Amino acid sequence: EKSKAVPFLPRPAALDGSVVGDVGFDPVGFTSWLPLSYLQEAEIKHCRIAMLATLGWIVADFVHLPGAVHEVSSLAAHDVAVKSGALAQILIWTSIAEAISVIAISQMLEGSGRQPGDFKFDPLNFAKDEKSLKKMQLSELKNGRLAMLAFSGIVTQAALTGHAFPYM
Amino acid sequence: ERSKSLPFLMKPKNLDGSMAGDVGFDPLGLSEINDVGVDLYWLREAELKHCRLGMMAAAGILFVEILGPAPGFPAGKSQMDVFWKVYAEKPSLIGASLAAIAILEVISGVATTQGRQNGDRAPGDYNFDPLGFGKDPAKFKDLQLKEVKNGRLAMIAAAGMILQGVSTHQGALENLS
Ligand code: CLA
Ligand SMILES: C/C(C=C=C1C(C)(C)C[C@H](O)C[C@@]1(C)O)=C/C=C/C(C)=C/C=C/C=C(C)/C=C/C=C(/C=C/[C@@]12O[C@]1(C)C[C@@H](O)CC2(C)C)CO
Ligand SMILES: CC(/C=C/C=C(C)/C=C/[C@@]12O[C@]1(C)C[C@@H](O)CC2(C)C)=C\C=C\C=C(C)\C=C\C=C(C)\C=C\[C@@]12O[C@]1(C)C[C@@H](O)CC2(C)C
Repeated sequence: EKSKAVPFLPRPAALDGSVVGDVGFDPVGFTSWLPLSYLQEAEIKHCRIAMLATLGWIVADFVHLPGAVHEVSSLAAHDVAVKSGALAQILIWTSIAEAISVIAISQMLEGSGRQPGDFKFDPLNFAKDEKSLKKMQLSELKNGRLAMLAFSGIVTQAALTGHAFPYM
Repeated sequence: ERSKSLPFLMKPKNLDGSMAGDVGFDPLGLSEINDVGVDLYWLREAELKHCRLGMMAAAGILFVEILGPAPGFPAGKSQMDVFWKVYAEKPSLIGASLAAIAILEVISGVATTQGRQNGDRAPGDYNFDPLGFGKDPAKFKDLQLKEVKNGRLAMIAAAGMILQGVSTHQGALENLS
């Protein structure tokens, strides 16, 4: 009762405390008719994709790969990269990763034990015990949400005003 | 048995004494509506939202007309017509404000319906007391009465300002003198 985020709204009844980044924020009750693991996986995937996208947009408006095709702004880079076939390679490998993801999310939903977003990818450690893993999961979630909102703002401002890296 | 405000009318059944500003002024018996998701809880929440919105709007009109606009913002003293001048030059501000108000209003409606269902939240309550001006009781009732009276007065005032600006196309205090 009385979820932490919205103090005047009831607790979403599906997010008690046992999830990283769980401040009880679900006013429209998306968790009431969708699996929690599915939504967590979708959120983490969005976080990672948008973090990579924000970093790439900002960097590519500064540094360009050698070649005349890579001499466009990130706003206009989509139509150039799709014509050159640059985005085709990313599409192919992302589709391979996403088919393996289809298998992984199916197994997670039907038992297994794989945590949402846990691909066990960890060449370095950066997370030795449970406490470090929880703290870094919270950091990843917060940074990913911030980067999703940041990429949203960057794209909207760049489309509104065709400016360089300062999209004001 | 008779309403305090209207002695020629019987006391409205649903308005005993609880809500701040209750004087029994329900001649049409609207407090007894229990249909289309509308009841005393919904009516009180709507009244409080109207009170707060009217207070904010009246304060904004008076502030802008007396102390002038903020730097970088248009002038004209007609608040119903300066809106189109702001939108003509800063449409993004208006759009962002509208989107924020839309999200907050969706949250407000969800909260109203939930609090009506599992009764734990008083109508118009959003737990918004950052400065702790209404922590203790015996002052909360007085603050509720003050808010309700000021909000009704500002509702009437803001409706008047809207109509005056739409019709006369002049400022509020311009109409005053
Ligand atoms: C969402 C991810 C994403 C997407 C869709 C793109 C898309 C694009 N980038 Mg880009 N970029 C990204 C992230 C991304 N970038 C990141 C994170 C960086 C920082 C290193 C850059 C740095 C960058 C530069 C410097 C340039 C581009 C350019 C371009 C355009 C054409 C060439 C190209 O594909 O990039 C080539 C990308 C690189 C050389 C660096 C990519 C490094 C990756 C993203 C990090 C490692 C992630 C890993 C491989 C994930 C594995 C995927 C899995 C399925 C196997 C194209 C529109 C070029 C352009 O035309 O600019 C307008 C260009 O000059 N990008
Ligand atoms: C279904 C729903 C929402 C909901 C729900 C949920 C989501 C299901 C959740 C719950 O469970 C139930 C329920 C029902 O709550 C309904 C949504 C509400 C609506 C339909 C929104 C309406 C808002 C309209 C407003 C507030 C417009 C005001 C216009 C003004 C104009 C201003 C002007 O300046 C302009 C522009 C020109 C100037 O010249 C002069 C004037 C004219 C003054 C003043 O502001
Ligand atoms: C800034 C913003 C969001 C900021 C979010 C932040 C900081 C989030 C922080 C967190 O996530 C972290 C970091 C960690 C989480 O655990 C906790 C929180 C705290 C939640 C959203 C802006 C959101 C801004 C929005 C939605 C603006 C919308 C504007 C619109 C629609 C206007 C459109 C128009 O103006 C045009 C474009 C042209 C005109 O011609 C037509 C019209 C329509 C007038």
